[PDB]
Amino acid sequence: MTEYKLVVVGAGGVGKSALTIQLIQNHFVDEYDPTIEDSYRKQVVIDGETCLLDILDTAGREEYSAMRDQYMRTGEGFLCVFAINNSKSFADINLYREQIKRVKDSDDVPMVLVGNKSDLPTRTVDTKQAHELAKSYGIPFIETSAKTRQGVEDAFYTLVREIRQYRMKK
Ligand SMILES: Nc1nc2c(ncn2[C@@H]2O[C@H](COP(=O)(O)OP(=O)(O)OP(=O)(O)O)[C@@H](O)[C@H]2O)c(=O)[nH]1
Ligand SMILES: CN(C)Cc1[nH]c2ccccc2c1[C@H]1NC(=O)c2ccc(O)cc21
Ligand SMILES: [Mg+2]
Repeated sequence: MTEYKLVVVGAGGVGKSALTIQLIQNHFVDEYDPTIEDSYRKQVVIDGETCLLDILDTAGREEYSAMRDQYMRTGEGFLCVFAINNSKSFADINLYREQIKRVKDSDDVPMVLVGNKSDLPTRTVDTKQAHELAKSYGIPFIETSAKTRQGVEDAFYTLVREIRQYRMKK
């Protein structure tokens, strides 16, 4: 089977861990426990191809902005997560993408934009800004909720599809 190293990146508290744990355990983590760095290996079937996903759940805390370089070189796909109710986390996406492009020295890195916490009545970033940002990067935009499980599989599986296309393309 084919391996895919996926990196989940974004500001602290956007729901990187809640999304990964929802994908892997079908459980919603309601408590906020700031991640240092966790990794999970999961076997899933995607479009009839058996995939071995090696998911890296990274630290959103800015004091861990030094571990980034190593995992950005090794990562094959990046799940760039922001929370739709946190404008700063949306602005932080540009910074994560610029860093990934510098480290990879490339314009096209397999990447998916994720708007998490879609279950909340208090969005500060409207869907139009999000769609336009992803459009400007040339990447899929997925709306998710780690609480309801909305778009969780779509987010990770779209990223795998982006990597697969990139490999077939290169
Ligand atoms: N309503 C709602 N709450 C969410 C969602 N995703 C995460 N949360 C909550 O937001 C808080 C932070 O979620 P985390 O997954 O721990 O955030 P994180 O990005 O992994 O944080 P760091 O590891 O510090 O970067 C927790 O209280 C979660 O329950 C979601 O889609 N909806
Ligand atoms: C191999 N898995 C058990 C863990 C794992 N999953 C990943 C998914 C994407 C990118 C990297 C990784 C790693 C690590 N492998 C590395 O080379 C590396 C460098 C720095 C790190 O912070 C972490 C890793
Ligand atoms: Mg976390």
